[PDB]
Amino acid sequence: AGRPLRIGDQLVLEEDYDETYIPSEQEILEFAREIGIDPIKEPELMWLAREGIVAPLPGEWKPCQDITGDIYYFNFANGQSMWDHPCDEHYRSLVIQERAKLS
Amino acid sequence: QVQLQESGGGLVQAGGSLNLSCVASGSSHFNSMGWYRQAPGKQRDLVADISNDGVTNYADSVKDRFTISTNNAKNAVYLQMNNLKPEDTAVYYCNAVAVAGRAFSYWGQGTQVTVSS
Repeated sequence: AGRPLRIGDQLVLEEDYDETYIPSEQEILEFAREIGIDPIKEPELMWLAREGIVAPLPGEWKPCQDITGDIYYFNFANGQSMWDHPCDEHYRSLVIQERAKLS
Repeated sequence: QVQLQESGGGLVQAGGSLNLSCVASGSSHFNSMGWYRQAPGKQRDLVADISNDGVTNYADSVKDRFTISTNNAKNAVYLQMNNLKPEDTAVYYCNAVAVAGRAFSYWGQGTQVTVSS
């Protein structure tokens, strides 16, 4: 990556445009449950998980790792940090909305 | 899926060397890799980072003694450890991260290192 890898013990992860990672179905199902979908009983909602699992970050945000190796997300614009991907809250609300729609 | 598998630990005399290794599936190509260690009474702590293009970073306590490296496919991480000291005793862990918007972080199972005398 860049010549420095960490700033103040925090590793800042940078993704290239041509970088490619295809997650596993097991990971998609786990993310589905974490945003509130039952994958077995609610296949009609699973498109939200298949989109959300690889949701891009806004440019203000990077994935980071602390001195223990734990992943978090950092907003360089305002200095806020969070364990979740900043879009996960919105995917959880979309799941609720879409479950209602199909009912 | 990634299934990180570590090796190379055990008991060693002070002043000796080890070469820890961690290997993943061939279809893995990691953005970032690193070794960590959890010493008695201490939480898990960085040892060394390496990026996909080979740049490294070390904890100050090991920089002049350890060498982290990866392979050409970026799915294996190695830690050469020279001039081992009793304070290097810890459970070592390898970490590997892929990124696709979200970060996907994987860990090996833990590698006991005990330096005696």
